[PDB]
Amino acid sequence: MKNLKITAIKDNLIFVEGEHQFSFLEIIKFSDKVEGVVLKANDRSAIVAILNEDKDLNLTVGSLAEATGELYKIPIYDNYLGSIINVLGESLVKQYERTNVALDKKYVFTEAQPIFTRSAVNEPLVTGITVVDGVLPVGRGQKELIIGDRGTGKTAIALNAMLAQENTDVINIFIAIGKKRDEIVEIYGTFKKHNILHKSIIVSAASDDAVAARYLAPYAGMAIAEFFQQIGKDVLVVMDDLTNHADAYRELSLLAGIAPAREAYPGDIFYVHSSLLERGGKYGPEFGGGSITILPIAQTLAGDISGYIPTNLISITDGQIYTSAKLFNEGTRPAIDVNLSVSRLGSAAQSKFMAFASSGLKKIYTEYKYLKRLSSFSSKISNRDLETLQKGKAFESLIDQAEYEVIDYETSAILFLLLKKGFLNFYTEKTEALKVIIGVIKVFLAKDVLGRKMRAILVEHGIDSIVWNLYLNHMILPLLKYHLLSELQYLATNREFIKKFKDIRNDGRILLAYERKGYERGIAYDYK
Amino acid sequence: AHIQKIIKTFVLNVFAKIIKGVPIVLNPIIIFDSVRFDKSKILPVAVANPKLMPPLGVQDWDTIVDEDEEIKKIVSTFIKLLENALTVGHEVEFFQDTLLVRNVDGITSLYVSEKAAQVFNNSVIDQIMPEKPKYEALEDPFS
Amino acid sequence: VDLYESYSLVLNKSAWNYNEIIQRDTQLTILDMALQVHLFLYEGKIIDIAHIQKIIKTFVLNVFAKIIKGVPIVLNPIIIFDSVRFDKSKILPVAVANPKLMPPLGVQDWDTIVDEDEEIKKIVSTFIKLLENALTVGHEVEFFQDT
Ligand SMILES: Nc1ncnc2c1ncn2[C@@H]1O[C@H](COP(=O)(O)OP(=O)(O)OP(=O)(O)O)[C@@H](O)[C@H]1O
Ligand SMILES: [Mg+2]
Repeated sequence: MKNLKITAIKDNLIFVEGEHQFSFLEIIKFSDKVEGVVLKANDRSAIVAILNEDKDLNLTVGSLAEATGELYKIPIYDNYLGSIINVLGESLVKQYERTNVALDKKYVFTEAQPIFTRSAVNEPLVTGITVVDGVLPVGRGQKELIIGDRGTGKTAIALNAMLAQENTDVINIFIAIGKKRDEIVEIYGTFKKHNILHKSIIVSAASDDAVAARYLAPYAGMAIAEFFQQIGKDVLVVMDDLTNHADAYRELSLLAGIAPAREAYPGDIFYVHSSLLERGGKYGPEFGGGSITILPIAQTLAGDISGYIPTNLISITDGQIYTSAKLFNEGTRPAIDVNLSVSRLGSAAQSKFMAFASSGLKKIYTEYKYLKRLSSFSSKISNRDLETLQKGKAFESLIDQAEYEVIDYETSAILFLLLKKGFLNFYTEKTEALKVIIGVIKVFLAKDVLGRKMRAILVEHGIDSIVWNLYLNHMILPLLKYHLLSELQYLATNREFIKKFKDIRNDGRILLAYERKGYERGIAYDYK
Repeated sequence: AHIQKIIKTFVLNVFAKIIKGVPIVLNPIIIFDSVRFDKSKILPVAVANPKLMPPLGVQDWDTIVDEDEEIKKIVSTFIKLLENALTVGHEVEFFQDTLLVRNVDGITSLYVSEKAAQVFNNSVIDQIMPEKPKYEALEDPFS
Repeated sequence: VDLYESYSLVLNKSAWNYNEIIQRDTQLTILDMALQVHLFLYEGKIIDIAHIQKIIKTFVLNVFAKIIKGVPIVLNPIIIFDSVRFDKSKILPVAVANPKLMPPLGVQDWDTIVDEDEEIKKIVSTFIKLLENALTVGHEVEFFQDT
């Protein structure tokens, strides 16, 4: 029965009176749907932050309310998958009907499991992006921050990472804090189109929703992910974005009367984000035996990576991916700045062939940038520096990749192997030809049955096996030799070209066949 | 004028496709092909669908038409109207200075003027393709 | 009659197309398919490439001998080898269109005209699969001599 009464409504906070035994985040029910959470309480009064609104309720002074006596727990329903829900569990857009029996109830502020329940990260998470999968690896249970400027493609990177899980067992969860509704609907449509809707949930808190909802949305999403992980499933969580979450917490704290701190954020914003993000990782079989991979997103101002919130988040996550506005302005998508990005798991979060294919390429790229930014007196360049410059320029041409394009893990491994062995350096003068040859190789490996056989034998027999060496020598290398001879004739006499392409036949019928196939839908006279 | 330009572009695409030995099927009744007797000597023909020896590399008209809905609708309407006109007994012009007739039963023939055969032979000997059709404003039929 | 109704016109067109593709020099010979089969089968047992070429040529000659007797051979639901004969006893091998809804009458599988040995059947099956893939991607494969 109702046992509280509203006495004041100030600063978007509700003051209730009535003897009770309040607790932190205790649910106060104002109607059958509208609920709030207790923030502070005397023995006869409480301060409450509302979670949702109703048109007909007309919540004002004197309205009756009930202290349920329980904490803020989110309920789990079978029809969460393929739907957009708010922080209380209401289907804003749903794909299937709901049975009104809750599978579980998960506490929003559930404490992270202790040290002995964890396990080392040893399985990759394929993001579908070549440079991320090869040089900036992301494992299952690893927290990789996506830091960047405004409008540089961070949401696209997260969406690509989740769309890459179309043919896997990983459940995607997308938490949106203060986003646009017409963008959430568009992401829902993208999920429906690529057939990942049945394994994806969206948790939405709009930019004009209640501040408590925007503050508590990531925790509710993490509770859902923990429910899924307790039955031993891999969960990939994308929080977009923690700048809005920090803003919501700052707004709530400043309206509640808390004193400000550095950049006007409250003094415990780091604790907020760290206790939020420490609930993801890899767990041993005795404690669920799953994983929760998190990809938080954060925005910088004018490329200032030394901001308070970006550096607070960098100290929590296991590396970061930085997207450059200068690169994005040049039409380079994804605009990932590899020199400013890092993955702290490293080769321990890769397959053996992928680890071997890209063993020391990131360091080579950093050295290439250092030499490019260096001014010296002797205009003579040593052979080692020439090799570094050529390999860095060749590496720069593997980053480019179209939007929503998922590249297989083995294709990325093969491309990185080709780069590492030195076959792509000869394109240091022509980059469009390099792009064409990379596109042809990707098409061959994706469509032809021999390309899929090559990828399969790469997975099961490894790089060092004789069969894969034969496949590389008879399928891929001849095409590269033919293309290099075609585009650059003088390479027929180059010493290194002769040294590498010695026992390789000049076969280029694959490229010509694909060109014919593409041009076969060609017309002599255009209509437009 | 737009429709006329589009129709001329379609017939020129058919012309360019048939000089390379690729028959074009506009309908189950009329199939555009070419007969070459020697180098420098080719002649366009219209034939019915053979019964026991399928033609070598036949392509639909849809292949040589832009994917835009308006262009496809215009070309589809032109093909349908051409079929109806041939069925009722008209004599329709398909290439420049040629004529398409349907004789008794379902036998179609293409009659080529002197200059049309001249342009065919020029295309096959010297690769002098006809220039792309352009938007021409309608001219007053009288005076 | 129509240009298809006579052997000479159709032969001239076929010869012109074949000569053009040959002068482009973009076609895949039997050696190429033998090497592809050798690479695809290189993880169960190594088979000599010359052996594969000989086996493929004997199989295609068997197909030729079967099609010269007026019996069509189906290699796949997609490709069916048949023959069309005109006057004066002249014949011409063909591949028919729409093999899905108008199949030639009395079709027999390739398995009938192949030795019962497991290795030979596996080799020919792999060759057929590679031929289907090569045609799908857009290659020009040689099946009989000078076709
Ligand atoms: N790989 C890509 N290729 C081409 N276009 C891309 C690619 N990635 C993203 N884009 C486009 O670039 C634009 C900006 O990307 P996006 O909206 O994902 O960035 P953001 O950092 O989330 O931006 P915002 O600050 O608006 O949230 C969009 O129009 C998106 O479609
Ligand atoms: Mg965004």
